[PDB]
Amino acid sequence: DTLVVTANRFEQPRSTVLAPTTVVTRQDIDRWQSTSVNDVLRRLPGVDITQNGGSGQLSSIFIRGTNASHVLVLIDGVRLNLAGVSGSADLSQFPIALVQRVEYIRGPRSAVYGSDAIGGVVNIITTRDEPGTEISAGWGSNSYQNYDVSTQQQLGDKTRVTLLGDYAHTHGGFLSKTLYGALEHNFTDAWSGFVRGYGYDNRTNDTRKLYSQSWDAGLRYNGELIKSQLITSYSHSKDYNYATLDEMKQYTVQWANNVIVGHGSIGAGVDWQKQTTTPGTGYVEDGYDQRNTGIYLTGLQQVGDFTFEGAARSDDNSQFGRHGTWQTSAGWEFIEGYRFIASYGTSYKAPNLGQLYGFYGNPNLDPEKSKQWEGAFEGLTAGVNWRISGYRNDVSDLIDYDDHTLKYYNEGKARIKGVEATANFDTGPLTHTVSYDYVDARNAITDTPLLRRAKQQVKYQLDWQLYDFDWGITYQYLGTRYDKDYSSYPYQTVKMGGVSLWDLAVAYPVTSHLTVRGKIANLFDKDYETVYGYQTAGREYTLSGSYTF
Ligand SMILES: CCCCCCCCOCCOCCOCCOCCO
Ligand SMILES: CCCCCCCCOCCOCCOCCOCCO
Ligand SMILES: CCCCCCCCOCCOCCOCCOCCO
Ligand SMILES: CCCCCCCCOCCOCCOCCOCCO
Ligand SMILES: CCCCCCCCOCCOCCOCCOCCO
Ligand SMILES: CCCCCCCCOCCOCCOCCOCCO
Ligand SMILES: CCCCCCCCOCCOCCOCCOCCO
Ligand SMILES: [Mg+2]
Repeated sequence: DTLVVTANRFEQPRSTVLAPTTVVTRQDIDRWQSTSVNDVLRRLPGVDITQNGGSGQLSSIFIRGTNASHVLVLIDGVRLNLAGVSGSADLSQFPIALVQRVEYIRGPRSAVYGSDAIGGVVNIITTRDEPGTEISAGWGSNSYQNYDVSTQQQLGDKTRVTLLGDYAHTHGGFLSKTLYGALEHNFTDAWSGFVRGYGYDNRTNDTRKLYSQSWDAGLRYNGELIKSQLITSYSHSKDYNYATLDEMKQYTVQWANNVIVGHGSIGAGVDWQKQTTTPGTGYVEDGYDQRNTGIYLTGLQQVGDFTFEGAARSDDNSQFGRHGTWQTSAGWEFIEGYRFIASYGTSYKAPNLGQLYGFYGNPNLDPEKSKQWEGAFEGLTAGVNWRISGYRNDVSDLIDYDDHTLKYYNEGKARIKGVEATANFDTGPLTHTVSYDYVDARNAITDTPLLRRAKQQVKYQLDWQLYDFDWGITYQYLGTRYDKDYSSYPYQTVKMGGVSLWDLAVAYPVTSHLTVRGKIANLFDKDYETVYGYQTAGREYTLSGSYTF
C-alpha cells in the first residue's frame, strides 16, 4: 500500500518518504501463510533473523548488520514491551494473529522515536478496517494446529468494535493463546477516539511461561490541514523460566501535532515513558524505575524537483541525562521517474538494566551512538520499480564487558558498509519481488567481521494466478555466517555455509465465502541452522482454510 504513518507518526505517501520503506499487508500475510512474525520479517530487505530452532524459541533481529538491540520495534506506534527487560527486541513470542500491517523503514529514526532506532524501525500494526466476521484454522507437520475467530461490527453510528480470539500450537512445543478487543469512536468526522486491550499466554519448551497484556487509549484529530494525536499505553509482562521471573510494566504518554504547509508539513511532539521492574527481574537485585522524556520536531518540503525531509529530537533520561539526535535527507528528481537521494542521521541506544545494575553493572554508562550516511538511486524503467542504496554506519561507545574489572564500559566501535538493491515488476501474469543485501559489518577496532550476520542475502517472491489458483513461490539465499559453538568450552568460532531455501504456497476460493490454502515450506528438505547447534524444522506441510460472512 501507498500511505504510511511510521516515518513521522502521521499519514503520508511512501513516495514522499526518502528513507527506504517496506509495507506488508494482511492480504500479503494470508497469502504467504506465515505462522510467525519472524517468517514475515525474514522476507524483507536488510533483515537477518536468527532463531534457536523453531517457533517460539529465542530469536534475534539484525537490521542492516546492526546489533540485535539496535532495531526499534513498535506495536501500533509504541515500543514493544517484551524488549523492555533485556533491552533488545525478540518477536518470537508475539502472536502472528494480531498482525494486520507491518511498516518497516530502514535507516536511523531516533530523531522521531528516541532509543533503539539505529538499523531501522519495524511498526507492527494491529488495527484493521474490514467489516465482517471470519473463522479460520489450519493443520500441519509437527502437530501444528490453529483456530481463530475474529469479528468487526458497527455498534450503531460512530462506534465500531473488533474482537479476536486465536489458538496456535506446535510440538517439537509452543502454545500461544490470544485475545484482542478494540473500540473505535467518531465524535465527528475529524475527532476520533479508541480503546484497545489484548493479551496472550504462551508456553514454550526447561519451560517458559510468558504472560503479556497491553491497553491503549487515545484521541485523534484529522482535519484538512491540522492533525493531532494524544496516545496512552500500558503494557504488563511476566516472564517465567524454569525459577526466575521477569516482570515489567511500561507506561507511555505521547502528544503529537502535524500541519500541512504548502507542499509539505511540519510536526512536533512530546513523548514520555516509564518502565518499572520487580526485584530479581533481569538478574538485577532491586526493582527499578526508569523514566524518559523526549521532544522532537519533523519537516517535509517539496520545492520544484527537490524534496527535503528531517527530524530532530532531545531526550532526557533519568539515568544518563540528555541526549540529542537529528537526521536530514534530500531527494533530486533529475529526470521524471528517477531520483537521487542523500541522507545523514544520528541515533542511539540507552544502556540496559543488566549493564547498569547487574553483577557486572556500571550505573554511569552513556548511550551507544550511531552516525549513518546513505546515498540511493531510485527509478521507474520500462515497467520496473527499482532502487539501489549504499550506506555506512559508524557505531561508537558500544557497551562492552571488561574482564579486567568484571564491569561494563563504553568503548567498542563498529563500522558497517552495506548495499541494498530492490525491484518489483510484472511479466504478463507473473509478479516479481526481488532484493539483494550486501552487509560488511565489522569491529572497527580489530577490523574483524561481526558474528551471527550473513554478509549476503537474496530474496525472491514470484506470484501468479491461473484458473482460480493463487500461487506464490518464495526463494531465499542466506549467505555464509560466522557464529560460536557453545556446546563446550572454549567457545569456538565456526563457519556456517550459505544455503538456498524454497517455499510453495497456493490458495483457492472454493466459494466467495470459503478459501482453502496449502503450503510446503522448505520444499527441498534442506538441513540448516541460523544459530549453530539449533536444528530448524525441515520440510513442513500446512493446510488451512478461512470462512468469511
Ligand atoms: C522548521 C524546522 C522544521 C524541520 C526541522 C527538522 C530538520 C532537522 O534537520 C534539518 C536541518 O538540516 C538542514 C536542513 O536542510 C533542509 C531542511 O529540511 C527541510 C524540512 O522541512
Ligand atoms: C549542520 C548544522 C545544523 C543546521 C540546523 C538547521 C536548522 C533547520 O533550519 C532550516 C529550516 O528550513 C525549513 C524549516 O521547516 C519548514 C517546513 O516547511 C516549510 C514550508 O516551506
Ligand atoms: C533542529 C536541527 C538540529 C540540527 C543540529 C545538529 C548539529 C550538531 O551540532 C554539532 C554537534 O555538537 C557539538 C559537540 O560539541 C563538541 C564537544 O566539545 C566540547 C568540549 O567540552
Ligand atoms: C522542538 C525541539 C527540537 C529539539 C531538537 C534538538 C534536539 C536534537 O538536537 C541534536 C543533538 O545534537 C546536538 C545537541 O546536543 C548538544 C547539546 O548541547 C547543549 C549545550 O551546548
Ligand atoms: C542511476 C539512475 C539512472 C537514470 C537513467 C535515466 C536517464 C534517462 O532515463 C530514460 C529517459 O527517458 C528514456 C525512456 O526511454 C524512452 C521512452 O520514451 C518515451 C516513450 O515515447
Ligand atoms: C549508490 C549505490 C551503491 C552502489 C552499490 C555497489 C557499487 C560499488 O561501487 C564501488 C564499491 O564500493 C565498495 C564498497 O561497497 C560497500 C560500501 O557501501 C557503501 C558504504 O560506504
Ligand atoms: C544494480 C546495479 C546497477 C543499477 C541497478 C539496476 C536496478 C537494480 O535492481 C536490482 C535488483 O536485483 C539485485 C541486483 O543485484 C546486483 C546489485 O548489487 C550491487 C553489488 O554491490
Ligand atoms: Mg589487558
